[PDB]
Amino acid sequence: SPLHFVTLLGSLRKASFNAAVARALPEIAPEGIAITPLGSIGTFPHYSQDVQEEGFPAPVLTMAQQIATADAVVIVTPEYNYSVPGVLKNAIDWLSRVSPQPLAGKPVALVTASPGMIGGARAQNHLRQSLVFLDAYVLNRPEAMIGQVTGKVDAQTLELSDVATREFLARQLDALAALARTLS
Amino acid sequence: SPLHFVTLLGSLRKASFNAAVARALPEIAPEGIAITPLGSIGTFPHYSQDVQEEGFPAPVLTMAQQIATADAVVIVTPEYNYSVPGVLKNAIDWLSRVSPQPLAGKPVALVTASPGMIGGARAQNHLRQSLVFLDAYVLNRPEAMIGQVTGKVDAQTLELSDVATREFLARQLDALAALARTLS
Amino acid sequence: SPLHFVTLLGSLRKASFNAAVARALPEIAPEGIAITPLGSIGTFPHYSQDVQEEGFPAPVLTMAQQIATADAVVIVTPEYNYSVPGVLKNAIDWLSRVSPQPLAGKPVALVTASPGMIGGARAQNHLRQSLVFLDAYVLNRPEAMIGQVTGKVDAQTLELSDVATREFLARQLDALAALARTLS
Amino acid sequence: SPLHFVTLLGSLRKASFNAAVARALPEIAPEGIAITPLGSIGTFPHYSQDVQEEGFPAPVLTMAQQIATADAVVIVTPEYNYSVPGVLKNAIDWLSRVSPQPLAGKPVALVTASPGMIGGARAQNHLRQSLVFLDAYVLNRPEAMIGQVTGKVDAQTLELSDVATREFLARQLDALAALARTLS
Amino acid sequence: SPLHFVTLLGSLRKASFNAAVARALPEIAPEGIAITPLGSIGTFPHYSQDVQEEGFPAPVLTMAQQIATADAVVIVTPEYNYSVPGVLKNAIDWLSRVSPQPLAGKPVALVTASPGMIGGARAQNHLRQSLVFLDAYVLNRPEAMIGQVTGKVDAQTLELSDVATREFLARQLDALAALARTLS
Amino acid sequence: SPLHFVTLLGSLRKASFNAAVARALPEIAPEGIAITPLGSIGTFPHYSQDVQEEGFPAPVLTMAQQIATADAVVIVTPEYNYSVPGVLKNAIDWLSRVSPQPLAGKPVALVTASPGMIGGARAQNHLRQSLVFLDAYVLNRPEAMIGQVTGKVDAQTLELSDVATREFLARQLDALAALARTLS
Amino acid sequence: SPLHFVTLLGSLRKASFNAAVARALPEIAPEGIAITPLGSIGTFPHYSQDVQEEGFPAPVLTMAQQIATADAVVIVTPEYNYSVPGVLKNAIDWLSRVSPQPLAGKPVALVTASPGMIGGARAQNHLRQSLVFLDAYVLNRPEAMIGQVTGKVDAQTLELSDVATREFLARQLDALAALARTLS
Amino acid sequence: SPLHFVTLLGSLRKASFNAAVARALPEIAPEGIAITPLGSIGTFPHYSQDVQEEGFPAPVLTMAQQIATADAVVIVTPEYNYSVPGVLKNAIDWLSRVSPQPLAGKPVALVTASPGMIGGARAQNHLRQSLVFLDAYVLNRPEAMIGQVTGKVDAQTLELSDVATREFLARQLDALAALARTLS
Ligand SMILES: Cc1cc2nc3c(=O)[nH]c(=O)nc-3n(C[C@H](O)[C@H](O)[C@H](O)COP(=O)(O)O)c2cc1C
Ligand SMILES: Cc1cc2nc3c(=O)[nH]c(=O)nc-3n(C[C@H](O)[C@H](O)[C@H](O)COP(=O)(O)O)c2cc1C
Ligand SMILES: Cc1cc2nc3c(=O)[nH]c(=O)nc-3n(C[C@H](O)[C@H](O)[C@H](O)COP(=O)(O)O)c2cc1C
Repeated sequence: SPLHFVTLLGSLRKASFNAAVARALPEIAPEGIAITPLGSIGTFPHYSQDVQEEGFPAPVLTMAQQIATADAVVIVTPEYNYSVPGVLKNAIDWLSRVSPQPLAGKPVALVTASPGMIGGARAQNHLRQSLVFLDAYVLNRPEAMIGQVTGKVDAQTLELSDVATREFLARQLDALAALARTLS
Repeated sequence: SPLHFVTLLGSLRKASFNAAVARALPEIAPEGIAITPLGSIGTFPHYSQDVQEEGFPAPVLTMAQQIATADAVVIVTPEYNYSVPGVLKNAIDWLSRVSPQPLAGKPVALVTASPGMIGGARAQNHLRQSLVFLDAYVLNRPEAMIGQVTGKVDAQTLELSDVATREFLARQLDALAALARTLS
Repeated sequence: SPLHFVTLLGSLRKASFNAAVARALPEIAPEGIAITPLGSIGTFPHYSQDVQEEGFPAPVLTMAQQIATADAVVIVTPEYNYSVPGVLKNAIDWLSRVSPQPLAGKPVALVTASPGMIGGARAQNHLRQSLVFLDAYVLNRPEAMIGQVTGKVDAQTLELSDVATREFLARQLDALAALARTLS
Repeated sequence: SPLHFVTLLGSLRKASFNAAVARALPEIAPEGIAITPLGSIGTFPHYSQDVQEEGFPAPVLTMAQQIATADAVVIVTPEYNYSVPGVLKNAIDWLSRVSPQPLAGKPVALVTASPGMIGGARAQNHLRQSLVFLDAYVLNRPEAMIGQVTGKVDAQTLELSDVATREFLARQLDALAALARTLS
Repeated sequence: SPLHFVTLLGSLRKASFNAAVARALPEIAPEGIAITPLGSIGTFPHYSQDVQEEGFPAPVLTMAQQIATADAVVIVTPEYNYSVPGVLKNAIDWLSRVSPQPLAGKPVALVTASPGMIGGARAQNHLRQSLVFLDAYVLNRPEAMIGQVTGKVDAQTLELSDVATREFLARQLDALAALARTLS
Repeated sequence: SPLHFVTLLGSLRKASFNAAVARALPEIAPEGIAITPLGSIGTFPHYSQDVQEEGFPAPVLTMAQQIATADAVVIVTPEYNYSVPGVLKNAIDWLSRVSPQPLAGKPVALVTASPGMIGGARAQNHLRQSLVFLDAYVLNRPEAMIGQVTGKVDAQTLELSDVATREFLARQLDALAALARTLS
Repeated sequence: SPLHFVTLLGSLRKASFNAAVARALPEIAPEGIAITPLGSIGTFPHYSQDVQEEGFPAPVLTMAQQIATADAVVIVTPEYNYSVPGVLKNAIDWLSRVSPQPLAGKPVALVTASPGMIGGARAQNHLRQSLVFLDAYVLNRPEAMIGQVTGKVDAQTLELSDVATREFLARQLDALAALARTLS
Repeated sequence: SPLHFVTLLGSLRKASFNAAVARALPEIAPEGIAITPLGSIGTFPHYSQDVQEEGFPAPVLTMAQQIATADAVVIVTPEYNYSVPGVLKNAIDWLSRVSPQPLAGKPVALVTASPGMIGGARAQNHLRQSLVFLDAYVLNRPEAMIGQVTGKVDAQTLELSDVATREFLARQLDALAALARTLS
């Protein structure tokens, strides 16, 4: 029984280090697991109940259904101002309003990449808190906070080059897989 | 010593209860305090370093300047998914990248309104964490979590009518003024 | 498959509302679930590595083993100063140092009873954060924050009397059972 | 303008790295600032309202009075299980019940030391949350999380020798002094 | 005519302030100047003529070659015991024995970061003395001694944040480029 | 009082002229002075605070204790690139980090041998500067700079034969003894 | 037992900060120590061996004798062009040619004052090197480099007013006293 | 394109070996290079800011102008007390205060003569440190330390006779020429 994971990306910039990490996941994916990226969160309008009343934005409904059929979600995001990027939270806000809400019962792993050293622990904390409210099953272990990322992805070639980082992400995907199969 | 406060609104919908509360603040304001609304957070694009490199969106600079010259800020916002609305966080994210950063040293009070009963305590917690990182001085007391907001503003007429709520908010404004004058 | 749950109590006072709730759990327990109380957290000394080196206090080892053999744990606790009571956190600190650590992989539900309206949301938040680190599986839903408890447990008789509350707790226990069996 | 700060220590063990940091603060203190240690939190019994009715434990009243008369408090603590040590929280719980409550309006700085890399960020977050409730004024910047403390204090001799750490802490103490003088 | 500078780092610890400064140089570099880090000095064995007779260690030849193709070298190092760190001096010792010797005629700028007020000036003195022997052309002005570095790079995030320091360094790089072009 | 001197050797090579000088010292030594070599500096790893975090290398602690218990130290070293060899400096860097630091108050004599004519005068200068920081008492006179050392030790037999040098070294050892007894 | 210290001043201008420091020494002097100024270095002619043949200049023989009979010398001097002022070096040059040479075996403490931040570290270094040649015993610790001296002396009123500076110089004088007596 | 060099003499005595070396330079000078002596440093008064305020001494202004107009400077000096003669340093001190300062950007070569074996290496070191501060471009190679000078200049006739030394000095002037033209 092959697993299907989808990735949600929390940064919009082209040279995003988190995007590099996200793009690496399908090549890193251990046997039995296929991984594909979701559409951009940049296509969502700002959440507004008035907009919702008129109808859900198409990219929102598309993403929700993509999450619904997936075996798990991997969220890869930077940390802004000791919390989750507003753009990413905005995507979560829209998704949370869909019926049925696609994150309920969904296995989720969190990954954060940062040039520094804390590696996004606070964004992950806040993100987990929302995901508990949405009844998601967020992987406890191993925690994926990737520090000093600037020297772990190669400039010009966009790709995550750190071999140690790649192996770590593979172990996290395996644990996420185990969680998904346990909950099924 | 006359103070000028500005208000930041965390909801975009026309019938927003938090908008109703924000509009009451300038009439409610104790003497010696004038209060004006900031522009809408809905005019901001999603944060992206690429957009920033090209130049700060005009509404971002306008808001940063109004905050810089104000003596204090009142943030009035709902709670989405046990945290701050993505849209509001996105505005904070944009403001945080301005030089000089307008919230540094700024006295701030938080107000949350909810139809529910917790009344937005969780959004205020996460907001406070971000504001500390941005070196703002956020009012400790009194805390303003307005629950059961449905019966405190009259529908059709948009306005906050509950006299006890008004009197409480005036008193929070007093504490904010006192905090501002202490730090000056 | 009959399940056995144990209860961990976060308040030391005799007239504790949280104690009333904890005592109600074994009679409330649905068919197939038996519930027994752990020893008091008041018998633990303050955590100290110096004390630990000399040897683990007996009640710590006794509690750890009762948790290890249990199918799930229910923590019933008040909220002090927007967080977990120090005494309860102290018990968790001791448990976390036992090998093997008894909360790893353990299903846990959180319950808070309070005179207020927030009903211990902040304590449960902080507690969840610690339990995540300890690799516990904490029930997402339903959340058990019992507000206005003064009229829900009767004075003179010490016991939880509100029938609606009892029925709620039964359903939470049912959800905890389902989580435990899913993870088994 | 001579200031007096008191230090509250969150670890009980003899060889505590945080104790080593706390002992260094008075010699590190910039001109105009004297710093003295509070009594041990290990002398407090577990918080219980039943005990409180009988009377506040003497060491609790002694510490509350030293805090009340101090110009500021520096809390130095490790992080246990992604939060504040139970014993330390227990001390805060006791202090919070004294009248008048000694931390209200008190300038406070936080210091955490850890063998890891995070250096106690999570403990400081939870501590800040409690301190808001108690109306303390906790220093926003600079934040003192001392990671890899093992190579910063020399074993066998108990003392903080790392010159970079000392300079950082002195600058934090300068900022606390400024906060204290501003609020006075 | 685009220039390529390489950086030589004199400290081995991960949380090194000098490394933080070294990492900032390529983003700081004015247009027409690209800056890349050399390999670690930690891979060199201790210098020994006996080892040399057997053959030059690979990382030595690799570094010498990278220096050779570079238009200039920036040496970024702390000061140990009023002088140059032995590990760095050891790398210079190895390089000085390569034929042809890569630093002869090479433009060199020196940068030192330190907690003190001296800012690593003594290390720069001794370093200059060795470089004269190696016939390097070391920039006279501006001299870059970054004192009180603890308040100039952010703890937790590894990054050089002091804006005045960054511009000062950009100015040194301009002066280094000018020196290089004069000799070219 | 049979004084005990220890010798620290700055060259790692088998045929070292400085090693030849160091080995000559105990036979040159007047009655009442025993001279023994310290362990090799080649056994030290490169200094790193990260390595220190995990623990001081055993040979570092051994050398520190032997220096600490010795009545005086004789440092015998070549000069590399107008300064002290990196390997030797690396050993000093490690010793300086030991508590208590073994060179404090320690009588020290410097001996340098070189094929050239300067005879290691520049190395002694830099070494003295470090030794000032480490609070050592280094012998002013007589200064032992052995130039043209190739013709002062006989090939094939490794031994220091130049009668003028031996007599000179003997007088230096006497002065070192006199200094040691004076400081007692 | 009574000590007599003499001060040698390295600056000739009336509003000299070092002159201010020099005048403070006899009142700052701890008990058992009297401090008197030497004559001015400005009365010495430029050194010349031809002039020396005719006879040593009178102020030189006078200074040499005052130093010889003194228990220790305190040299207070600015730093010129990263080194010792030529005038002061000239006075040293003259003293060095006297028989017997007055600085041999003499305890010396160095003090430098500067409006800047380095505070004369480079001058003290060069001075030390010369004094080694002259067999002086120069105090290793504490080092007295007084930076930002402009606010440490009150202008127009001539005298050193910074209390922290006075106490520090007092401590150096104590160490100089201890050094002299050990060597006795 | 003919170059003009000026010579600065560091000894005042009639029979100075360094003077003999200085006088030989114009005859040794290769075609395309003419060399003239500066005025004597003995005509300078001791540096004093009080004197400077009244006006720069005539010889200072004269020497500054000749250095400013020269293509390079050759400094010929003995070494006193392991450093530069005070009188020479005094001339430099005076020059350093003129605007514009004449040594800035000036190519400089150093020549030292001594009867010993070190050959003035220490004076050249210290001289270089000051000249770097004054932004001079000091020749790295070849280095001219004329040791064993007594038999290299003949008494009775005042002249520098050592043919190898003369050739060495000729090569240095060419290197000095090449340096000057590179910087032009
Ligand atoms: C508005 C904003 C807020 C940020 N806040 C933090 C923060 O709190 N902690 C941190 O380590 N980095 C913070 N960063 C830096 C990001 O971690 C860094 O820019 C990262 O590379 C962004 O992720 P990306 O490369 O995938 O776009 C912030 C950046 C921005 C633009
Ligand atoms: C990298 C290196 C740098 C050196 N630098 C100098 C120097 O600056 N001055 C000098 O007189 N000799 C210098 N030497 C020569 C050494 O003094 C010579 O190799 C001596 O024999 C080394 O001491 P040893 O025989 O005990 O190994 C240098 C040698 C090496 C390998
Ligand atoms: C020729 C000259 C060179 C100087 N060089 C330096 C220097 O290298 N570094 C420094 O910090 N100050 C330098 N100074 C400034 C002195 O510190 C200044 O004279 C100071 O006021 C101390 O001298 P005073 O005792 O006369 O006050 C120099 C001043 C002069 C006149």
